[PDB]
Amino acid sequence: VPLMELSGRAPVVRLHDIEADMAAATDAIRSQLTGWGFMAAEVPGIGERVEAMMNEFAAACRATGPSLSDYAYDVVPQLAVGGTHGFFPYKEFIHVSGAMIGDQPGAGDVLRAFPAFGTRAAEVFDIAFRLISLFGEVVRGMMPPGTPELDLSHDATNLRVIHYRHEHSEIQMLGLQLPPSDQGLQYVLHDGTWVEPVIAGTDVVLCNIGRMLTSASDGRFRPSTHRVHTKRLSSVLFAYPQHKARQWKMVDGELMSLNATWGDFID
Ligand SMILES: [Fe+3]
Repeated sequence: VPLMELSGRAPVVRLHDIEADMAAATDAIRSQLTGWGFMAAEVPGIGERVEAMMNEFAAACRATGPSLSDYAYDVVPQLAVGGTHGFFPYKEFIHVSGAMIGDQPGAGDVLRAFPAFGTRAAEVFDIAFRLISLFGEVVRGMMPPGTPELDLSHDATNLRVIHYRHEHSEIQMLGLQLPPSDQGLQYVLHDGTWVEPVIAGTDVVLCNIGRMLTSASDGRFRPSTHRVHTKRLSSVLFAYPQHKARQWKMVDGELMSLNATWGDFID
């Protein structure tokens, strides 16, 4: 599979100027979506923050006194309506929701138990949520007039950090792939060929179209299908809108309110 270099070629988006640098990157991001099926940006300094977060997650996975499995999803307070945050034992991973970061109460306990990882995760979540909301604005701008705003939900969005890891797409609105520890993540282009983005040890983030956005754009934007082919740690933000909100679609240029919710879409 051919390597796809992105350092130096993708638009540069600086941590202390996210909103403005994304505006300037709009045209380039649009052409990525049209020409590749996924989007990319270089965020100087993101790589060291993500690597520190991932390395500390890896240490937490082996910690025993207070284990990470003390915060398995089935023993963590969950929202009445919503997804499932907490730890997922074994290939083993955690979902850090925006609700969890705000302790919505006891749900934040995994972060108080491992505050070094948890501080980094909250930091990366906030950067990633700002970035992915602006990627969402770019995609919206490519859609017909009258397209509602994506309205990504802070509390429902979650950051997944994976330890120890087939063709798949993501179910949510948008995914933000953060620089993984190792090469291996691959994407299919519009022509059906596979490329392997160079993102390990880099400041490059990838933005995925998820199946919810495919649905809301009635097919205009295909899901960013990808796979992982190893020879290890990775993290990605999954952004969804409010679970209880009604679905919508832009069919042939007209806004189209459905009776099912975004939470129904997942199930
Ligand atoms: Fe994925």
